[PDB]
Amino acid sequence: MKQYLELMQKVLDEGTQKNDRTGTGTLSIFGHQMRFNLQDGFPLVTTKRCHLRSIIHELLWFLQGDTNIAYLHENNVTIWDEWADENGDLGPVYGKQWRAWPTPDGRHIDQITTVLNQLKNDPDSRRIIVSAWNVGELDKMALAPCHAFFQFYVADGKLSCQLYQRSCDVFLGLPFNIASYALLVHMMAQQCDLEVGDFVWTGGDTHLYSNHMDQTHLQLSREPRPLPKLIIKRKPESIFDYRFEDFEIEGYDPHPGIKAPVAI
Amino acid sequence: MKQYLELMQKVLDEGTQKNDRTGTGTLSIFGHQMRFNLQDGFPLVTTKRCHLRSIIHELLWFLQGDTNIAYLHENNVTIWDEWADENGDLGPVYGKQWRAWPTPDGRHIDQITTVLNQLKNDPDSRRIIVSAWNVGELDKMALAPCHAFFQFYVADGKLSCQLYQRSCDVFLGLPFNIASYALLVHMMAQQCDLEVGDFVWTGGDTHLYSNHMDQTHLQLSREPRPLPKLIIKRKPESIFDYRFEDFEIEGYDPHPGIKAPVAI
Ligand SMILES: *c1cc(=O)[nH]c(=O)n1[C@H]1C[C@H](O)[C@@H](COP(=O)(O)O)O1
Ligand SMILES: *c1cc(=O)[nH]c(=O)n1[C@H]1C[C@H](O)[C@@H](COP(=O)(O)O)O1
Repeated sequence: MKQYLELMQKVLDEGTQKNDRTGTGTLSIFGHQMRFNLQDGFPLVTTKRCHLRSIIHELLWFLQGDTNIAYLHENNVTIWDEWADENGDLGPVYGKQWRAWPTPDGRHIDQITTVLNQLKNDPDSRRIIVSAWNVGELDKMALAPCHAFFQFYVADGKLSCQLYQRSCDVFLGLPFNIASYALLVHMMAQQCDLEVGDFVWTGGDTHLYSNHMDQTHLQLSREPRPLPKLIIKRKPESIFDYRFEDFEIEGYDPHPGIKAPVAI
Repeated sequence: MKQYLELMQKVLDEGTQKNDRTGTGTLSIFGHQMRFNLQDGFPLVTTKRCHLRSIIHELLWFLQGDTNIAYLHENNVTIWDEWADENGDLGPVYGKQWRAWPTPDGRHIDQITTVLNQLKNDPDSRRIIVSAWNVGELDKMALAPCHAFFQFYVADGKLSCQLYQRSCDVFLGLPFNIASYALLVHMMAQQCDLEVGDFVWTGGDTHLYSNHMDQTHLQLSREPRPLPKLIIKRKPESIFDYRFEDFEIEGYDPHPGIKAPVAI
């Protein structure tokens, strides 16, 4: 997509070399924002082939409150295997925080149902937020939240969403995170009877790993094809009730895949 | 500052009218980013004279872990008087979450000491964060955190910081929020023997209240002056021992005040 490949050239052009937690080395910039208007088409990158099956099942797993990869295995998705323990547990990462944030007085807050309630009854609230950054449980998480905090907004009967992502692997992770949140905005919008508006991505540390530079210059030499269209075939009775089969991605003709290694 | 007045103009040209919780009326946009290169000077606005006594005592009251308006009255700072209860308490707002985030098992995390030890021992970490958005205590706060989440970054011996502001009153709160976080980077960079880098500001619902249109038009025809420079007179023994008389602002020549009403 035009915004994605321009972000990639910017980290190459203004990036600082940094060492990091995995010992791989990155080129990174700090602070960036881009906007995708979802009425122009589904934001799935076309300059390399992305695996829709993984993007959709991880969202569904998140909306169930799950943090164990058994579900993802039943559906042949392996994106989270290198961080799970001997039992498949990842710790209280995204699903648990979204659906059951633990309070100090022994309650648990379902943040997704709260947001859905706000979008219906008080869409002009400036408090429609989901946070996965729970300071008191960070030490029990296998990997700290990269997509940390997001906010909804309603304006001319269109729902928008802005995400703050504190760490971003541009090549491997960011095509998955842009398509995931785009899908969530369409699902929230269908449940609230709102039109889809913009997805705003904001980044903290936006980096390219040193073992991903050939892949990056390869991809960057390719022209974006027309953006795909998403068809949802059913309106379920709640957001927690969607199935993989309700989603059709139409018109996706991407350039070939580019394999790259994940830094653990 | 140029960045500030262009955002003010963008809100008038592009904002949607919204009825807000105050009932005052707002013109809003959603999603904006501005960066200030702190090497170019202290970003205190000059198109209206800003009150620095309030900005610095409020930030020292926050790093003390205080939520009681008593300390601010002792220093004649009036900004938080109308959300405070009969005893002067605001609930566990900013200072309580920065210095003593309550965990579900009765412990407390001091996020400001964690950030100090992270910047001194692991400057490359992509996780140097403090969050005020404690979902388990939101209903106990007098007003929900507007400046909600921030992150620090170190690249070539320089300290940067990005704020996510989820709700922004452009005429009244935003001048104050920018200089507060600028000041904080200076104090953090001095205690960590780092140079200062950028302050990146990202906003969620960014707005201009209805009863501020005249004051905005009056501010929008003034020319920004050269930015001042911030002098810190002594190096305290910790980030917790700074005092009002420790800071100096040289070269600040603002346009007159501009008085305006706050929506409660
Ligand atoms: C986290 C998972 C996700 O959804 N998206 C991502 O981009 N990643 C990343 C970012 C970074 O490259 C790494 C996480 O490491 P760290 O905690 O930031 O040190 O995977
Ligand atoms: C919050 C306090 C601060 O530091 N900065 C701000 O701009 N504000 C604001 C924004 C908004 O006008 C109001 C908060 O109201 P709400 O919670 O967003 O509904 O004060």
